[PDB]
Amino acid sequence: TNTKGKRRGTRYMFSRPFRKHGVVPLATYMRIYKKGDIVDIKGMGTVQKGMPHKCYHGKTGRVYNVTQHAVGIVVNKQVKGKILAKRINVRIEHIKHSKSRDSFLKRVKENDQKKKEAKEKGTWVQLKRQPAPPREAHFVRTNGKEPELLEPIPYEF
Amino acid sequence: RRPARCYRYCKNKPYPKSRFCRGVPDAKIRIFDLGRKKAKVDEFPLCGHMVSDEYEQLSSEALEAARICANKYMVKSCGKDGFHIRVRLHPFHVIRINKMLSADRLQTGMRGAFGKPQGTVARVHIGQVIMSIRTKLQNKEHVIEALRRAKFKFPGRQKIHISKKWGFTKFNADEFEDMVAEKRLIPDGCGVKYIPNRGPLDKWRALH
Amino acid sequence: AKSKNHTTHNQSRKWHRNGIKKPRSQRYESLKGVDPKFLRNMRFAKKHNKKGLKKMQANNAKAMSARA
Amino acid sequence: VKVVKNKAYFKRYQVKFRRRREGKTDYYARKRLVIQDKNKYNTPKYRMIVRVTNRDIICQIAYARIEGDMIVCAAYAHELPKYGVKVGLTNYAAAYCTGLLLARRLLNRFGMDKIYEGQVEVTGDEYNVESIDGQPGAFTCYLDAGLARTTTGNKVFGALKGAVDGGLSIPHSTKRFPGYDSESKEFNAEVHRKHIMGQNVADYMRYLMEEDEDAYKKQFSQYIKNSVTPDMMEEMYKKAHAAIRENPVYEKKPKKEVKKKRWNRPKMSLAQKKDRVAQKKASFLRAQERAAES
Amino acid sequence: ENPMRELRIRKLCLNICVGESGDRLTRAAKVLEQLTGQTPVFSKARYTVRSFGIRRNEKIAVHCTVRGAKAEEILEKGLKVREYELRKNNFSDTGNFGFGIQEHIDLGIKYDPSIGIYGLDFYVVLGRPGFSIADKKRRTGCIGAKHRISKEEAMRWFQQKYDGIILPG
RNA sequence: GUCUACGGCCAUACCACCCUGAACGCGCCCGAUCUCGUCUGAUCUCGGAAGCUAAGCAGGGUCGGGCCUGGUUAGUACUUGGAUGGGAGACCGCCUGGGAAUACCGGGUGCUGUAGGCU
RNA sequence: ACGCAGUUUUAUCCGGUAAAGCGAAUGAUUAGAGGUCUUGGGGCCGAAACGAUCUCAACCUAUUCUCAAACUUUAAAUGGGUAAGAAGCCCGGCUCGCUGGCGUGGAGCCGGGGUGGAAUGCGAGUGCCUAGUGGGCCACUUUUGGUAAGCAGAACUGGC
RNA sequence: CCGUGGAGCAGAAGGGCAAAAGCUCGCUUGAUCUUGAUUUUCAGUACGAAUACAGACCGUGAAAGCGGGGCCUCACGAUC
Ligand SMILES: [Mg+2]
Ligand SMILES: [Mg+2]
Ligand SMILES: [Mg+2]
Ligand SMILES: [Mg+2]
Ligand SMILES: [Mg+2]
Ligand SMILES: [Mg+2]
Ligand SMILES: [Mg+2]
Ligand SMILES: [Mg+2]
Ligand SMILES: [Mg+2]
Ligand SMILES: [Mg+2]
Ligand SMILES: [Mg+2]
Ligand SMILES: [Mg+2]
Ligand SMILES: [Mg+2]
Ligand SMILES: [Mg+2]
Ligand SMILES: [Mg+2]
Ligand SMILES: [Mg+2]
Ligand SMILES: [Mg+2]
Ligand SMILES: [Mg+2]
Ligand SMILES: [Mg+2]
Ligand SMILES: [Mg+2]
Ligand SMILES: [Mg+2]
Ligand SMILES: [Mg+2]
Repeated sequence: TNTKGKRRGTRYMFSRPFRKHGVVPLATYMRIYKKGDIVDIKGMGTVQKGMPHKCYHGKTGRVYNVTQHAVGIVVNKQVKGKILAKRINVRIEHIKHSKSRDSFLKRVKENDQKKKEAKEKGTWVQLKRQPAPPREAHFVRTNGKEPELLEPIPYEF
Repeated sequence: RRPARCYRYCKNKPYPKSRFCRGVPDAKIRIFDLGRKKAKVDEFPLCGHMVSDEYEQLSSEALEAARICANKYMVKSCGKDGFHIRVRLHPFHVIRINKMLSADRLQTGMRGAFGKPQGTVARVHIGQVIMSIRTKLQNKEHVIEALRRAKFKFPGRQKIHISKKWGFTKFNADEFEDMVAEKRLIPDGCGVKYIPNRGPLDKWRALH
Repeated sequence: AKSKNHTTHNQSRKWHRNGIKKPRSQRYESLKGVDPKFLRNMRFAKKHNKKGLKKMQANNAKAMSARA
Repeated sequence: VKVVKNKAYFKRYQVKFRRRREGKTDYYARKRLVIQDKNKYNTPKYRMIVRVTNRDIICQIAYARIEGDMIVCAAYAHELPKYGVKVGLTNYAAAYCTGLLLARRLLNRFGMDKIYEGQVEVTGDEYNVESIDGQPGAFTCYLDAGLARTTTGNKVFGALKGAVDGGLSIPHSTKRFPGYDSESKEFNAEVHRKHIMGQNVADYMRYLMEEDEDAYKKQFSQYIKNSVTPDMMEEMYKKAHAAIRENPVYEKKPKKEVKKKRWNRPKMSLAQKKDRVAQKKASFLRAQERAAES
Repeated sequence: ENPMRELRIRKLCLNICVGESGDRLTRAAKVLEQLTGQTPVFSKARYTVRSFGIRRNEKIAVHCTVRGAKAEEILEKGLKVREYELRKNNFSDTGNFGFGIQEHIDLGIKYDPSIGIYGLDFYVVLGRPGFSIADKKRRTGCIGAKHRISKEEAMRWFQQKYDGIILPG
């Protein structure tokens, strides 16, 4: 009864946001998609051929197929009782890289360089990521001035 | 005319007189200012206003009765054009009536139950001003008595405040005369135009 | 004769009994659906790998063993 | 009283695009010239950019990257007096000449001069470059006519014919070369050959020298103030094509400083701007005091 | 003492709005052909009316644009007919004007009884060198402020050349 | 310190008005016999170069409008979770954590890549 | 140590609701002030005259009060996806009819080299057969119709 | 002369579009033949619609490309 066709909940989602109507900029096209990249999917209302669905907006998947001017993605979609890895064919205009994997590759390269320098000079560099520790026992300063006194203010309207 | 006890607390979403209603009758109130409409700014220094305490609806007929009562007490109290009253709150919500006996069982039950448009109410948030009366400095008791006599005629509980601001504008009455005397605030009818100094220089050259 | 038409209550508590796990994803993923021109490339690539990859790769294995 | 001016117009206004407000591209053809299909992943699509300007034509080969366009090789019309084309910088002969220079310069940079000679005797035929097996493949490139309209006789096609006889594998159909009969759909090679060798200006010089010497001294003054006569033009470009095909190497200039900086006013600072405002205050106040009294 | 900024007749527009299509419209095109020495170009209506009887895509009017020597010649004939006397509100604020004539054989062409007598609308635009920026394809910009033509510049040019009379009433 | 050709980001780079531009360069400009296309060489196409930076263009300015960014707005409006908390209800106060926007005020107003050229 | 997670963190994307906004588009809407183009209408100088003048409306300019489930520049909290390593790095070479300036790109194959890569908790993976079930209800909070209900209808979580 | 969609895009609305997806003009039949994969509804069955390809034979354009119906979301139907 919700008129189950394609693209029905999308008065806002496939819209080009604001002061960005018009032609697509070409840096979206001129990018390199190899098998094994990790891509975000974001709807573009200007190119109406290969929009994915309203389901896969914002989902982040793996690339496995490359054609002339589109790309095939595998995306984990949740349905009723289980999640499934589906296979979508999306044009290039809806796609961008996730910066998360590139940040992780920078982590891996820093870890390899620290590992080589550590095996070189015998240092134990602790190249894991430690979460935010509690504050160490620091030592505050109150020179010159007594601390400012605060009190709750009287009500007015 | 159904009793206003039921058309009360803001339950349903706001439903304005618009493209989709198309059959709502006219609201009860039509004019909103009663006193000296063409009053200039320094002709009335103070203003007393009426703050709502509850979150509720007010009906257009109730606003109609209240502005008439306040108007009558003002023109009996401090003379004609000794006040400028403004109902700051306008009705735009449209309430619905699903009326029956349209006396037997045999018309319909609750089957087609999207009601016809009854009339117009005004939605109120807590701390929103209903009425504002700007008067002379001598008329302080008359404003309090007038808004007291309107307080009984609105539903619910709401209080009466005497503003710190000059006029209907948003500027302080203490800073007001000290700051209009030289530089910034040019009077504009009943309103007051603020000037920044980040304009073209033609404004400052047209001044002074 | 009226009944409750549609609901989604008591559904998440059914779904998380056995657990909403992922779809396994083993190594060497299924290769159907990929570009037929690329697939026609890769099949002859594989069989000529297995054809000609004996002699020169054996030479290079001997060379890299002699180096190290 | 006339209109409602414009106030939220600015707050909602999109600029078109940086190149589009200057008006130099369209992007509706650039989005099909630039973009390489993703099956090849790295191999760039080379654009031959030929731009006609008053006093100068520009032949460049570029390709596209995400940081910007990367120009591989470029050749300009004013280089031709070093090759022996003294005047005639924007004629169809200069178009063919610059295309031939650009093709020879690219092939000299890549070292594929001795193979892929292309065409030497200028005929204006449908000479498409065949690749030679057992050798490195031919350079393939695609035109950009730009905003200029492709009409039979547009000298972007002359630059095309120059590059093609130089030996670039550029796909082209013959029906936009000049000399092509538009009613009867045959193509004439001899007329286009005459138009390449430049006997149009030869006939027009003979026409002016018969009809009116006033116009012949009005235009063509730079021609007669070094030298131009039609037989010398028809043998001059014949010399010039061989002079290019023997030495396209382009000797870069020494650039150098040897100069005095100082041409353009810089941005005046915040305090200086605010003190301009303060002087504009004080002078008007002084006027308000003085001239109202006197 | 001003560099190459000369008011010159950019183009001259000639119009005949016949109320109908067919015979009288064709004879009006024949009139404009005999004036200009070039074939005219027709006009029509996006919407009709039925009150004065035009329909959609009816060949209502003819017109022509004349540039250069013939333009200044036919402008000379027009000011010759109207005795160089043009009122102030004949000039538009943006610098162009139009004045019009009736009785098309005032200009000096033989009358034929076959064709007839038509009312012919003359419209003059003024041009300075540099106005051809806004029309061309590749690079197009705003014209600017000091370069454009004013009411005052147009009326002073018409005072200078042809010795026109301005008629402020 | 600049421009041209091709660009990337797509208003910090628009719009209005006023100043200044030496050298190259872009233009404006002078003409239709060939190629071309129009009612019209105005637009498009083509052979140039007597003039001109007047305009575009390039730099600067406007207590400029807009944009971007940062304060104030404001720990306010809201809000995950909780209470045998208050309240007739309407709603409101508290613990726990997170946390916004306009008027108001201050600052800026293109940055770059490739190839080429002038001081 | 394998693997996993109704969880958190560390990154990274996504949304257009609460809220707010109208001196930002659209839609409604209150009142004052300024201005002189446009008329029609009143008055006055008058045979009459855009001859001159006063007024009216409309118009425009900056302002002002209030709004929106089928409006929106902005924009939360809660939330959804992905990543947090040996299936990964790095080196060297072979094959390709695909691509092509190029021994170029991309895939595949082979050989070699170094596992200590957020917190916390746990044993996981997988196949067959199939019963009963397909009449629900209530509670916090968010919500649609209704005056309202121990009413009808939804969402998240728990209970019966 | 101003004119950032205030118009038009067959239609109900929403989205999108300005040297364009709008208007005019010139050519035209890609509204053709054929295997598959995938999305959408979903039990992860179908019809319908759609996406990305592959191989022919073409249209167009100078060319890059575009095109296998309508700028997108509806316009349709098993066994026998
Ligand atoms: Mg009763
Ligand atoms: Mg049931
Ligand atoms: Mg084009
Ligand atoms: Mg001609
Ligand atoms: Mg012709
Ligand atoms: Mg000309
Ligand atoms: Mg200039
Ligand atoms: Mg100047
Ligand atoms: Mg500013
Ligand atoms: Mg500037
Ligand atoms: Mg919504
Ligand atoms: Mg709200
Ligand atoms: Mg059983
Ligand atoms: Mg069962
Ligand atoms: Mg049953
Ligand atoms: Mg609560
Ligand atoms: Mg119930
Ligand atoms: Mg029941
Ligand atoms: Mg314009
Ligand atoms: Mg629409
Ligand atoms: Mg087009
Ligand atoms: Mg095909």
